[PDB]
Amino acid sequence: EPPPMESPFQREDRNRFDRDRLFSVVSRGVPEELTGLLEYLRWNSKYLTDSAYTEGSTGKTCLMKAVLNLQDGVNACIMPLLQIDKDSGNPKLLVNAQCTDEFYQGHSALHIAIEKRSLQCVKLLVENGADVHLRACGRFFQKHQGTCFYFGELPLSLAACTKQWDVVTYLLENPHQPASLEATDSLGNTVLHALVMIADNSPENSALVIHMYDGLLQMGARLCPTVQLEEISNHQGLTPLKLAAKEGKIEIFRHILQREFSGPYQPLSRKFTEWCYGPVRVSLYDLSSVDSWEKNSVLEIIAFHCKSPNRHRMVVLEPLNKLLQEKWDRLVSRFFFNFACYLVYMFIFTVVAYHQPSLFGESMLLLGHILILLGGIYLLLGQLWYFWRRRLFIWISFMDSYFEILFLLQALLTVLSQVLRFMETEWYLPLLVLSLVLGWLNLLYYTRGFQHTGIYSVMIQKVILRDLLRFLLVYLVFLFGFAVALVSLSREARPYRSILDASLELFKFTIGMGELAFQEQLRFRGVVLLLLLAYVLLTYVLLLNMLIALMSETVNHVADNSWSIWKLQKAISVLEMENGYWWCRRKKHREGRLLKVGTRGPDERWCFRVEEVNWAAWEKTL
Amino acid sequence: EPPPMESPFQREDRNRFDRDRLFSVVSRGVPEELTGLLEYLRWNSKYLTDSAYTEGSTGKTCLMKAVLNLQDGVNACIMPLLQIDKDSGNPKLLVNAQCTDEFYQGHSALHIAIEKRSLQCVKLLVENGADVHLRACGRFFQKHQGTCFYFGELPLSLAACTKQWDVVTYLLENPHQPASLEATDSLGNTVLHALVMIADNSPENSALVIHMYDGLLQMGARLCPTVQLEEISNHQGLTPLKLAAKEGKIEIFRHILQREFSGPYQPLSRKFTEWCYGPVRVSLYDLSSVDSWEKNSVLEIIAFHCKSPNRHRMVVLEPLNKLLQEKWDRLVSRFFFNFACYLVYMFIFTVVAYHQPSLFGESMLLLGHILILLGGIYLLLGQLWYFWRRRLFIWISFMDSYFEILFLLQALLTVLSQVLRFMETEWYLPLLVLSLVLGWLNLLYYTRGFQHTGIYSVMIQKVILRDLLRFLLVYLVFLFGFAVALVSLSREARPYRSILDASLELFKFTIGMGELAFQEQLRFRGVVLLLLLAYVLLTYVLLLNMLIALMSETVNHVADNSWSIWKLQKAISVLEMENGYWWCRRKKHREGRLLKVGTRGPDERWCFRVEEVNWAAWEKTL
Ligand SMILES: CCCCCCCCCC(=O)OC[C@H](COP(=O)([O-])OCCN)OC(=O)CCCCCCCCC
Ligand SMILES: CCCCCCCCCC(=O)OC[C@H](COP(=O)([O-])OCCN)OC(=O)CCCCCCCCC
Ligand SMILES: CCCCCCCCCC(=O)OC[C@H](COP(=O)([O-])OCCN)OC(=O)CCCCCCCCC
Ligand SMILES: CCCCCCCCCC(=O)OC[C@H](COP(=O)([O-])OCCN)OC(=O)CCCCCCCCC
Repeated sequence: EPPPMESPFQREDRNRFDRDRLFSVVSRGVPEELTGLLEYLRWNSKYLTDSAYTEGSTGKTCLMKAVLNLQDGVNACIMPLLQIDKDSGNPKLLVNAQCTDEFYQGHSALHIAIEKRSLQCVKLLVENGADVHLRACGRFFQKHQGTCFYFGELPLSLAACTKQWDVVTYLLENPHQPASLEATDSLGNTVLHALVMIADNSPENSALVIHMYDGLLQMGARLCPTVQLEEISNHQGLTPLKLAAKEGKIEIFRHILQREFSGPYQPLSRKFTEWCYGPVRVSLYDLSSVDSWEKNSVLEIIAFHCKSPNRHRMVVLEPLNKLLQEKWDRLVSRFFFNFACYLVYMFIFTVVAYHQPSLFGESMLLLGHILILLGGIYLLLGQLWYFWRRRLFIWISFMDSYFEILFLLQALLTVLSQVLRFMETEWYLPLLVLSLVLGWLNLLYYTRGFQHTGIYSVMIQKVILRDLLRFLLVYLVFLFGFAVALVSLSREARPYRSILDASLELFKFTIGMGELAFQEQLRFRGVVLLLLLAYVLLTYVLLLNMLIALMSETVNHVADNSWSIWKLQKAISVLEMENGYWWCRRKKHREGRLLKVGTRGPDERWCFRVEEVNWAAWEKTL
Repeated sequence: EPPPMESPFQREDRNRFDRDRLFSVVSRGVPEELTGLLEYLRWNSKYLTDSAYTEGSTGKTCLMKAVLNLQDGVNACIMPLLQIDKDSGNPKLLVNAQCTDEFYQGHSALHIAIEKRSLQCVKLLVENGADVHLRACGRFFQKHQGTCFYFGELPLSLAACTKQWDVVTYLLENPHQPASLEATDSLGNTVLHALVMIADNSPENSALVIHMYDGLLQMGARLCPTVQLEEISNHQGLTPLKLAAKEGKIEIFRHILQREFSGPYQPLSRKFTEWCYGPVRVSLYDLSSVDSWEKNSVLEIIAFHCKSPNRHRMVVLEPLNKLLQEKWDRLVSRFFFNFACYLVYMFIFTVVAYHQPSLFGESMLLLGHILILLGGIYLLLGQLWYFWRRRLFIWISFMDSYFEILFLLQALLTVLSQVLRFMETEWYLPLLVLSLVLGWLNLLYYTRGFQHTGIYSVMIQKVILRDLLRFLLVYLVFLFGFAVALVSLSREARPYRSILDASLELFKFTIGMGELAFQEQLRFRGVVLLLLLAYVLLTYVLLLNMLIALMSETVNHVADNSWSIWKLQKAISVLEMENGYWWCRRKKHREGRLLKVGTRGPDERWCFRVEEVNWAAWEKTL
């Protein structure tokens, strides 16, 4: 168990001016009783950095203890404690000391000074030589489940994540050791990545992150105008725009994608108003990192690399709405050509399976078996090529990619049935029939091409599968227990001869075909009737409970988001159709126009023109 | 693709003082560097109007570029640019120049000056001879789907639609070229039509339209008192009151229909308060264009020419509520006489079809066949006369006029069955039986005569048909795929012999009569049982999804509008019953009384007296 960072009740473990007297001095704050420590350290040839004066488990020095105990942001023992350290000839420094444990690794006194919101204590460390790039890489400072606080591991990133502009302003320009806006942590995250990382979708945190993101980006142009702070990638190869898309942060992603500035800081904009006429506003949006022409775009990340529930809200944002709409209109002919190629494949599949012989017409049947075999191999190779490129997509989006599983399973059992027809066995017919079911159920993937059938295919999957799958467990307990009961009691002659037959007769009560009768060919005829009556009452109550719960969870008056999920379904279809087939790869067509927008700190960007009509917003500006 | 109207990033296409130097001068605004253009134009004998100085795709001149770039509503290059144009001897003028493309056709500099809300630039063009009746008839300025802005194509209509009273006041009375309130566009729409056309049903736009409608109507009496601005019809023959009814604009239609003024502008009122006593207010409403005595009234337009979802909210407004109520009371005897004539027609239809011979009593049967034949011809001629006069009603109101289709189809198969009885064939009996079904289902049209059965017949059609019709598509895929599966697997002897028989046995599971058993006369008996079990589970889940979605879309706590839809159902019945039959045409009875209301700018109008009791509104006035 990790020890506490600061405790006025539990003393630090150990794993004349000793440590216990020293730590009590800096806690109380009076510096006059620090006399005698400098002479004691020179006599024993010891330093304040060594393990005798720090906490054994972590390495918390006396300067960290003094900073952890501040009165109105100032502690009178902080300034003189560095004087004993400097005058003792320490090869290390107390200001650059860090904890060495697994939980608070790299925690420094500058991090605690920034967290205490004491600008005076932050300044006092820098004038005495505090490194402003010291890293807190302990498990408390990583983002995980449980008790943690991720802020970007840097003093400048900590000041930005805690909303302290005076610390940020002092750390960026100071004549002793200025902080770099280009600094990174173990994840490769800069201060712009860290502001994305701390953000949830609440309005208050979103206002905090957006205000700090814009301010840091503007001060980046004043200090280091020759460096694009937005285009720095981490160790996972993600820009802050790409990192917001992967982690599903709806507010900071929308603000960066539609960033608008005027006058000064105008090259820091991704949106450019072009002309306005009444309720019509026409804008130009930057397609850098957004267009799917290049590798690992925002579109590819949202469609296949994001786990967040609000992926359908990122896809309907601007310019992602119009960019994918024009891409859909160029591929709607290819989508329906693929739909026509699957109708012919299943028209042949249905005709051949309908004319299967017992265990010209024979030549037409042999040609049909070849087309099924070649069609199965073509579908098998395409889906295997899909999972080789989309390896992590099916493990996070089973409710969004199960047709890729079903197309794979239908293709495998199609080929396997033809193998079981070459080597003559009876089992090829159940496999060919079951592939006839799975392929016909695969036509419903193509209902997303039309908006009408597409939004209907979204409203039907309201959250019913994993209620009905732990509905199954209680059901199967009721069914199995009553089934093994009925078989044992029916053995006495003076109906139910197996577990499977009794289970089928009990399942018939939920389809409206349950036989309820007073059988006279059984000794125990009252008790069987009471067991059947008890099962019917228990099942009807339990089915009634399941409706009542499904209605409490699904009729909620929350706005119907079936339009957005349908747009996400097309965006997956477009981004896969833009890669072509496995045998033929389509070339990538870039979107937008190369336009000059000003001067870089010329400034040529690939801009997408968006025409938007909004009568509501225009009337409020009158 | 149309080029942008104004772009600081994309230069205008081309489809010494050249165009590129000239367009940069008027964009920046300094007029001192315009020197040399007048001498250059006289040397080359060129003008500013020609295509060398305008955009090739559209025809955007330099004056349009100068107006598109205004600083605080004024550009210093606008006034001197007209001096080079005037001094060069141009047969045309730069102020009356218009774009020639398909998208911005007829766009002038006066339109941009009004849209920029610069009264100084609007004035400066008129003193130099800007035509105030120039027309913007391009596709951007027509009302359609996509990016557009319809305002009435006129400078006065543009100023009225953008809420600029100072531009409207200046354009109507100016000593150079005043604007006419009687001016029209290609649709025939005046400024009063255009204010109706731009209005949606939001409260903010409705307040904007009503305020501009009343103000323009009052200034019409001051400027041109001898012209009725409200009675001008467009090329579709619609007054602004009629145009609001056809496009379903609930707010501006109610305000015009119940317009009340006092003192001055009192002849501009359609409602006149007659006497008040406590909570009782008695008013007189103008029946001009409203009463169905004349052709193409508001009642005829609302019932048969409107596509808007809120047609039932226009019919319950005043005086439309009391006018149709008194018309219903004069026709409720004719409605029930028509109901009694259809009961006798179907009492004969049921008796004759019940006594059909094999393939006095014979004379009574022959008389019954004649009455069915004559009754079928009478119903066929009436419905064919209906669709000759109501040609566009059945194509926009299928959920409101399908009984006219069903009465037509029942009459056709009635006559066709008698034809197939004259030429002796066996197929007349299925047609006569199916006409017996369709005629009995046609009695439910007459349930709207009673309020009780009428409002019930409205609550039952909550929106369930087109959910259950794209519910059908997924269903039919499940049913057909499992049906062709079961037939193929049942061919091995050691049930389901056709697609139709298997489809019927699978459909029986949704009516509670599905047979689930372990058949021992089939080789593949486990796999058939698993296929049946999979079909039952898939169908039950999918039926459960359809209930959950129907309940999420229909129990919404929105107020029940079944009373208003029932009133719209009677209004269609009254307006069709007022035309009489096809053989006999009833004369039209005018409503209201001819009363003098003042002096026209005597003033005799056909006024409808409405007595209204409202205790709630009276108590707030105390
Ligand atoms: C190898 C070079 C020759 C190629 C042969 C011609 C193939 C045409 C390409 C094609 O249209 O395939 C469409 C379809 C793929 O479905 P999907 O991957 O889009 O959907 C995936 C969803 N997860 O594939 C099918 O539906 C089955 C294709 C086999 C039958 C072809 C019949 C042709 C009729 C003209
Ligand atoms: C291993 C064998 C498994 C066989 C399972 C066969 C299931 C077929 C898939 C199916 O039911 O059709 C899905 C259809 C459209 O879904 P979608 O494209 O919107 O979605 C695609 C991306 N989400 O929408 C529906 O019809 C759903 C209504 C029925 C639900 C049945 C639940 C299936 C599990 C019991
Ligand atoms: C040609 C000159 C002689 C005319 C013959 C007498 C016809 C009376 C007119 C009449 O009442 O017709 C009522 C009904 C029409 O229904 P609908 O158009 O109102 O509803 C239309 C809704 N879409 O029509 C019927 O129900 C069927 C009429 C045929 C049987 C008449 C039986 C008479 C019993 C007294
Ligand atoms: C080509 C052959 C087609 C035969 C279709 C037969 C349908 C008969 C019409 C009917 O069902 O009765 C309608 C009844 C009253 O409707 P309405 O007068 O309020 O409305 C008149 C103006 N809206 O209200 C109801 O009873 C509705 C409840 C049943 C709905 C059945 C849906 C029919 C399609 C499957």
